Amino acid sequence: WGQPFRLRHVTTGKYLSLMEDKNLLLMDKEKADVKSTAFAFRSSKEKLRKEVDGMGTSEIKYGDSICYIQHVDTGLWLTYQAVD
Amino acid sequence: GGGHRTLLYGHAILLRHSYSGMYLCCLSTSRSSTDKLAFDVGLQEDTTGEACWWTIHPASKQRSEGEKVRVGDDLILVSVSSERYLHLSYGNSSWHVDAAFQQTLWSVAPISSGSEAAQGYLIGGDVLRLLHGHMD
Amino acid sequence: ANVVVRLLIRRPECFGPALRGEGGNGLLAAMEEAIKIAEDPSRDGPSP
Amino acid sequence: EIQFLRTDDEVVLQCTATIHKEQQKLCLAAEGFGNRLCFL
Repeated sequence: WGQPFRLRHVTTGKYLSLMEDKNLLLMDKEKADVKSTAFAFRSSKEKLRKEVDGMGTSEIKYGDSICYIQHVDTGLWLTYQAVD
Repeated sequence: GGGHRTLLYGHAILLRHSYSGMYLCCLSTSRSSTDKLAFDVGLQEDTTGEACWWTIHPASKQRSEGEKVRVGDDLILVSVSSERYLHLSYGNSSWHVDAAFQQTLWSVAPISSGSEAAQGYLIGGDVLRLLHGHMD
Repeated sequence: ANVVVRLLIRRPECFGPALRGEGGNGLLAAMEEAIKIAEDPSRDGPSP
Repeated sequence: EIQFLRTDDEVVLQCTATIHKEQQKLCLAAEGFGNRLCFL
């Protein structure tokens, strides 16, 4: 938890971003950057090592637990806009 | 084989491009003419005994042969058949890896290991399909 | 001869007038240029 | 504190070369599906 990465859409080959208007858009490599394309997981919904070299209790298990993405630059949280 | 044996300078080395299983190895690559006398040993799965191996030599005089390759050590590579080093040429105002007698330094780095196993746990670079616990 | 050619290939400096990669490392162009120098001039290029 | 390179370990290759008078550090790369060569 708490590791910035950039999500790549594998098929289109375009990196996930979050534009200025607070809406997810993909981004070509030339446009992508650590400001937009930089996201990290969140164990709990709350906000609150740094050089992640030592291992120290491998956290994320596929299927069992759950996560929450955080655009670390904006600090926003993902939410499903349920449309009428 | 041996199984997680160590790595020594001067010993023959075999590489493998991971997801595309094309064993980069001693192949009869006589196609690149950016330098006009130079090879570009690329990717093809022809692991065939003698024409299967590059070879390490150290970067400079700090570590001789028989010593264990350590992390962060820059190195020198070479075929046995053509005996060209892994050259970093400059074809046309840009970079062009070739194979020539002008050597080049080639630094390695760690990514993972055999002990660094998932067994369901997450590892960086891995693809996935996201899931809601309720809505799937 | 093995070690000879091994050492030559590190530093093969038979540099004629002008060819690719090296100066020469090719016989016909350098030989013809030196024959232009040889026949109508003397050993030198500018000489009678 | 000491660790070596074993057989069967995932490595990536790197080099440093000048271009535009700027030390452009690179990594070896290859996509052996349509072009069997290597790029950086």
